[PDB]
Amino acid sequence: DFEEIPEEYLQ
Amino acid sequence: IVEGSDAEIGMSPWQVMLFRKSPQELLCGASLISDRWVLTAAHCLLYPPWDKNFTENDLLVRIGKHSRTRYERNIEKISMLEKIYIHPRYNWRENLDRDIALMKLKKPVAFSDYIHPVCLPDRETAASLLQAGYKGRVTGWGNLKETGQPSVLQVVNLPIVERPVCKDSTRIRITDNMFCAGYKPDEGKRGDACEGDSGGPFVMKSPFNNRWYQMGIVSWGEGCDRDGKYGFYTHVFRLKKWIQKVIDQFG
Amino acid sequence: EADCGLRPLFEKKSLEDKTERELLESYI
Ligand SMILES: NCc1ccc(Cl)cc1CNC(=O)[C@@H]1CCCN1C(=O)[C@@H](CC1CCCCC1)NS(=O)(=O)Cc1ccccc1
Ligand SMILES: *[C@@H]1O[C@H](CO)[C@@H](O)[C@H](O)[C@H]1NC(C)=O
Ligand code: NA
Ligand code: NA
Repeated sequence: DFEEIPEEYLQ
Repeated sequence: IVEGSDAEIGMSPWQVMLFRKSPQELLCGASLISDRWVLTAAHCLLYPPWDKNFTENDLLVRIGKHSRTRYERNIEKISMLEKIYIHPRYNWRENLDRDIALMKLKKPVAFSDYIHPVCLPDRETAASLLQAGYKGRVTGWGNLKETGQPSVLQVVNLPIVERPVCKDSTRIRITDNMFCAGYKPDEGKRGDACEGDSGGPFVMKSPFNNRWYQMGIVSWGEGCDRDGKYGFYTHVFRLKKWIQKVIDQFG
Repeated sequence: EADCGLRPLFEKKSLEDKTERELLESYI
């Protein structure tokens, strides 16, 4: 449903 | 938000989306009150009846957003949480009394055309504006109906309701730390917050200094937009001493 | 802080949004 957000914010 | 409309660009630049890291989904609304502090409802973070108890690392805040689902490249900013603070007398057991929490960001966020803090009320502005009939504005990406979801941020203006009417609309015990807002059945117009709008701001534009103040936090409602029910909002000014204590101690 | 509650795309440019007048009219 949501567009993937940049991986940097999950690291 | 039920029976609202699409926000204009930059209309609510203090709007914050609380976002779950995994699975990636909307958790709540929130508001930006400085470059380092975000205000939300306590039940957005801690609600044992629903097995909800988030920690800092579970969450992100997304600031400057308009679209609900899109990653708004070059516009939104995403921040990690340093620390969550929940009001020590938050009553999740009974009636969501003192439904308020602060989140401190790991790093300050850069202000822009789309990112800018809302004011918190002083005693005088609260006294002047928190009156039955006076309208405030609620914003969020929550559901469009009780029983679907918006493309972009929604906005609705709603009148503050007389305390006895709020009390007589519900069996829940109301407290001085809450106010209610919404149209009466006989008023024709309607609108309410809904699931997903929790923690977002109820704001008013002071006619004295032309600044926006956050008077309330989206807290609770029996359903969404039901005739004879009202939305209940955390009374920000009544809890401002706690806000200040936290910011002074951990800022 | 000092600049709180003044929107870059509205108050800072002396532009009004489409429904803020509804709020003002209720402040009697
Ligand atoms: N219900 C959407 C809503 C509507 C208006 C506003 Cl201002 C906020 C909200 C969002 N807040 C919520 O949904 C919060 C989260 C936990 C329970 N809750 C509620 O609003 C509950 C009522 C609270 C009152 C205080 C004690 C705990 C329950 N209603 S509820 O989720 O829609 C469940 C419900 C549905 C229909 C009739 C009665 C109840
Ligand atoms: C919620 O999480 C914190 C930290 O993991 C924990 O200490 C607490 O006991 C949990 N339950 C609450 C606050 O009701
Ligand atoms: Na009652
Ligand atoms: Na209603």
